[PDB]
Amino acid sequence: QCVNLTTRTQLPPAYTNSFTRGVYYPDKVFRSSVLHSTQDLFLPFFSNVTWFHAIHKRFDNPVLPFNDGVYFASTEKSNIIRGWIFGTTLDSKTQSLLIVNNATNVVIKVCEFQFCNDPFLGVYYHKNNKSWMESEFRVYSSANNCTFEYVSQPFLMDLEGKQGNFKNLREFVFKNIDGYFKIYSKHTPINLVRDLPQGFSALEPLVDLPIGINITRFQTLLALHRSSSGWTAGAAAYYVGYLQPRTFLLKYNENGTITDAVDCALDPLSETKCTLKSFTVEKGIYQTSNFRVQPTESIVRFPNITNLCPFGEVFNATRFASVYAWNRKRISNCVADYSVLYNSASFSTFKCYGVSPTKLNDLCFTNVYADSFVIRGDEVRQIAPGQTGKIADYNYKLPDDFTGCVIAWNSNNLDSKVGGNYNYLYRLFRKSNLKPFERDISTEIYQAGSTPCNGVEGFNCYFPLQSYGFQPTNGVGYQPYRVVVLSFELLHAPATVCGPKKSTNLVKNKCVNFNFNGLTGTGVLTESNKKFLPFQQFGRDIADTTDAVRDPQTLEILDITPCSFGGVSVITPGTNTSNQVAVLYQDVNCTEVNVFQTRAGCLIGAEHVNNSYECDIPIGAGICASYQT
Amino acid sequence: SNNLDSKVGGNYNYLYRLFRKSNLKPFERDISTEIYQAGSTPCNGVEG
Amino acid sequence: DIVMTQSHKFMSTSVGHRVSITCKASQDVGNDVAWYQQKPGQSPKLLIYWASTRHTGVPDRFTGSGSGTDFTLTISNVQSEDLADYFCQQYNRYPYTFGGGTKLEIKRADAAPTVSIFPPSSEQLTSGGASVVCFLNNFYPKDINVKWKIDGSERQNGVLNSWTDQDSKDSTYSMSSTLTLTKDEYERHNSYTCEATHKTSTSPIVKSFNRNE
Amino acid sequence: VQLQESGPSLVKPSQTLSLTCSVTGDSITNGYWNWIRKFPGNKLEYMGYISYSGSTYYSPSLKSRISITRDTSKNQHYLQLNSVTSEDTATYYCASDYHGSKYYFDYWGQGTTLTVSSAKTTPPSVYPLAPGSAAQTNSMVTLGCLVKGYFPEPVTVTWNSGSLSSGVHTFPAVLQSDLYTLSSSVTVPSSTWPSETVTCNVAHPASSTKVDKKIVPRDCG
Repeated sequence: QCVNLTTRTQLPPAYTNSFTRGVYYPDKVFRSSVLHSTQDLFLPFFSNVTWFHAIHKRFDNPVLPFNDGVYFASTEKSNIIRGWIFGTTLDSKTQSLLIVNNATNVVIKVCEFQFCNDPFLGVYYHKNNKSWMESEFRVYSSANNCTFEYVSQPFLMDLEGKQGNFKNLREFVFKNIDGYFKIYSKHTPINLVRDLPQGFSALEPLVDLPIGINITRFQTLLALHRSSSGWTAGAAAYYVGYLQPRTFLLKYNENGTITDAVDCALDPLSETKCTLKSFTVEKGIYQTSNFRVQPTESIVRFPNITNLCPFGEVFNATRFASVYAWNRKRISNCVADYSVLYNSASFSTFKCYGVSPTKLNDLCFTNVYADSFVIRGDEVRQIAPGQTGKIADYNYKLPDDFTGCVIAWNSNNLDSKVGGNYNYLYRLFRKSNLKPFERDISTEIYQAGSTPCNGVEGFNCYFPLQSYGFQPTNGVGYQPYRVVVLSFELLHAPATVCGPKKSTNLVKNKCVNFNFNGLTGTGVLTESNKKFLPFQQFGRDIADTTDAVRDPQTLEILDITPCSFGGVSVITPGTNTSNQVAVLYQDVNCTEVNVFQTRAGCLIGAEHVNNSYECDIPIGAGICASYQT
Repeated sequence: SNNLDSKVGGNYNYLYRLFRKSNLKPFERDISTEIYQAGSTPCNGVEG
Repeated sequence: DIVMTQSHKFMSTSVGHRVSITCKASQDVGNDVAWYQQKPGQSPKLLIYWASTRHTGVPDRFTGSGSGTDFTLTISNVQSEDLADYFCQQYNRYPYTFGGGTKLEIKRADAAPTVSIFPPSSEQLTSGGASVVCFLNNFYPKDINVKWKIDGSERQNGVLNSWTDQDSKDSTYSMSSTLTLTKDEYERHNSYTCEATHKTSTSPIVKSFNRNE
Repeated sequence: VQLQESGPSLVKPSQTLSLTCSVTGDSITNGYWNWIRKFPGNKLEYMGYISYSGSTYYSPSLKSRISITRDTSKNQHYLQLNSVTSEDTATYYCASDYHGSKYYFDYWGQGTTLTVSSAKTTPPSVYPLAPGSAAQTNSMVTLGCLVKGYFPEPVTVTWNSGSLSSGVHTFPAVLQSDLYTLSSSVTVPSSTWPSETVTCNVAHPASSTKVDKKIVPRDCG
């Protein structure tokens, strides 16, 4: 339960190469004398795997993931590796798939196991008359809520701790396909010391149990043998690899056994075998794949610098509306400049709820409403959500999910007119609380206490509708203030006002993603000498394809060329002759990808010789390749 | 089974899952009692 | 309603370090970020309004910025008088309630707690009363849990908890918990154990006494 | 701008509550002045708001049991609560919410404590405590005394008339439904007891009752 081992010696993290291993049957379909291809979670060839041992100086049991493919190839000498541990989090919170082996049966239980930091098995009492008997069981602590149990056939496992070179090889592939856990097994005798044989081995399915759990991490159950923290293991080594959904070509004999497999996505010589569907490829040039340049960045040079919003009729208008019967205006399809007001340092209160005004230049919205009225000096704090006053309780209440702006500035020299300004009214009393975006034009007498007013004024009875009034000889709290209340929202319409940083440029000589006014895709811009008309924004060729655009800010004409693409050809020799490669990337130079440029494309792998010979393998433009000394 | 599974005070030993993030696969079961995403809006851990 | 999810509710910094209190809002707030400072034994005070300008009278060591949903208060060179509970206030709707609170603490050395158990005196047993009070003082920090054990069972009803703040002499804490019982409720029990759990070791302090003496 | 809270120490139930918050430096003519109370245990509660018109709205928990008035000539505002009970026992505070000169001003006062309960003036009962002989051995010996059933808070709780300071820890009262309690202790080393005189000194000036329970092995000669 809490027993840990301290007999682990530090080793450098080396790796092991896999030449032609990691091929199993994708299904239960009998195929004979055919060359068919399949695509499933197989091991890619010429890859590097991890380095773990299960011996008496290295004893490792890490926590490795499961979703990135699991390839378990291990050599066994003294029967140390017994089973495997699967599960989501490997604790009591989620389910776990536990496979144990007590040298009599392969016990598979699906319960809520609680594992420790290093599960193992105990083979102890090796002083005298040992006979390799099991002593302890330290896999898990407890289990509850079991759902499945599988008992295999009984057998006799030799628990003798033999040393020396390995004589057995066991390969396993674990995966989960919609809850059905499939286990592949293959056993073949080998003769090596440390590494794995660089040959071929086809794995066969053994069991298929409908577990139905999610597996994200997995471990490996090991044993201990020595002739509670000082015990050592026997002689074993396991290498864990990752599977990738690649294309593999399988060869079937008359008996249906897979004899050879070639990974298609490894080298261009292997791409010819999967295209022609033949393991024996003669001398010639064949199509292998298709080349495509991957873009790096993605800029959107869609909007221009014109079409500014006329904010002079909203902030500096001649007359606003009332605070209880206001008229909401819609302003869209323009560019609202809000940075010249925050940096002016002349506003009394410049705040914006939802999005800060420093972030409004880099934030997109659908539209923006307007709500302009004239308030007093003490009513600046009243136009705010979650507040009170003569406006927030009687005239206009802001909602909790407010995404607009509260803009305030001193307008003592603006609202001062000859004879006074009495064109604005406000409510002073109300019978109940307010609602968000609610108007009120009633003139009913408010009743404060239990005494009725009977429609006339008196004790705690006043008229709700009052008029504004200000004097220049008053204090700060009685000055008129012009305020503009905004309202941002998101609709099904696209964004019309965001603010494109008041400046736009154009990047050329690079295949990247672009989003223009009449073309969206990947391309690389080059210099040109064309002259566009002042109303045109983009140009097309005779093929009705946009290949020339215009900068919306700079008066320059730059044509856009799309990124290079085309088929990939190779020059392949005979199967029993050589395995050299010469990749030919068509419709591209030798810079965007034995270097020689042709009219068909860049050829990498062939040395340019000035001497002329007979054309063996044709390429194009009078250039051919051959195999000479 | 009203006269078979009931008891004094009510039997609260039977539970069921009402909402889930995704639909269940064919022949799939789960005994987890943790809080997951209910519908289009996730709970993000605790219920909220 | 927008609830400010506080990332830290209890921080232990020293004099001269930087205090980082992050209140991640569930929705977009913008200028709807308010910082209050409530000193122990004093009144609260608005410190940072709208995440742009500090209050008049606040020195230049208190500042803050942020946008969207990520807001972090920046307190550089925190002195000894800055030990207070910081709240993140929202202006969504009424009432004007406060959040959880982030209390700062001067980082000192930890100490083992001492739990004392007092049996009832002869004056209460003659009249018919009983009193079992478990004191706990001279410990650090204040995140020390005290569990009641009445004959092996935990009792929470009738327990009067009383916690104290950080002392100004040696930066220690103290707490106490009493239980009002009678003469018939005192002799019916036989086991009574008050323990304390600290972060220095997994072994708690064992303290108990026999009811029958 | 500096505020100041004031009020009585104890308030009898079924009466009219009275509070006074004076605003110095600026007369109350523009802005908003609130009343925020705080329960003992770091829990604040917002009751209601008062507008410039005079009509006030409150929380649904206190519909017609709270009245807020103001006066522009005395530069202060009052708070009145009708039909008080044990739920109104909190630490009240006053604040100022107004704008001006492109700044957000929010000034607070000191604070006042008003304790309302159904219990009348009850004299305290001091019981000195002593550790028994059937306890677990320890290097530290603690002395203490428990006082329960008194009203109101706060009181003067010390040890040896303030001359004792070795391990003296004074705990505040616990908010119950009717009355309050006390808690105090003194931690001394094992070489100090019983060479030093330890006396439980708990005073109650509201009812003119002062009981000093010295630790004496009763009865003596």
